[PDB]
Amino acid sequence: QPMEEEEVETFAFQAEIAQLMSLIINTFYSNKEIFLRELISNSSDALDKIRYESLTDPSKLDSGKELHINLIPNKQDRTLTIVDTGIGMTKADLINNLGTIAKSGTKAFMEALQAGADISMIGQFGVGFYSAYLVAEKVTVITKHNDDEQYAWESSAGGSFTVRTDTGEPMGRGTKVILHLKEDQTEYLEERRIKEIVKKHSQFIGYPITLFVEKEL
Ligand SMILES: Cc1ccccc1[C@H]1CCCN1C(=O)c1ccc(O)cc1O
Repeated sequence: QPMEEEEVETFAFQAEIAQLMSLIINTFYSNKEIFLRELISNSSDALDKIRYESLTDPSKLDSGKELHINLIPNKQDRTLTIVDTGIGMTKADLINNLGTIAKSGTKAFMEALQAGADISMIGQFGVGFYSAYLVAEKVTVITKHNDDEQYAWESSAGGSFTVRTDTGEPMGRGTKVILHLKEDQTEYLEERRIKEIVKKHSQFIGYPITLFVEKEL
């Protein structure tokens, strides 16, 4: 009878990760724009990985040979999406690497901030993904790894995230980070803003970065 039915799992964030997310989403910072640099850096790393694999196994690219990053503002949905065709994440990858396992860099980073370091350094501690919450009230991550199903990860912070199978629109391979922006952060939906931040901070990314301005007609 139902059109669709999907099992949804809810996981608690590891304690230090939950602390970091609260610090990030609540604290005032003057340089929030660095979130885009961090997410693009993540995409680049994921692209480096699938590329490495394809060096010895070309069939790794059967799911798509183009290695690139797309930025997609949607003013109607108030979302900014960063899409890449990197190696993507398995379900275990999602759960392990985006929430439940703390890396040493998590506590280290919060220690660094209290010691006077800047939020812009977050990427050096290996947790730059969470800078997304500088500007987003909710983040949705859609991801597809070779040989695996497509999954959707989601969290509005507050201590937990969900995982479920995603059947919406099939990706060949890679990861899509959908930022549901805070009301006062909608500037990052504007073309001039996206362009100047990419020019300023992502100068040396070795993959094509393309803007797609989305409007439902
Ligand atoms: C960098 C990183 C940190 C933690 C977990 C996974 C990753 C990368 C490398 C392996 C797969 N992966 C992604 O799918 C991915 C994730 C977030 C993101 O914003 C863009 C992405 O492409």
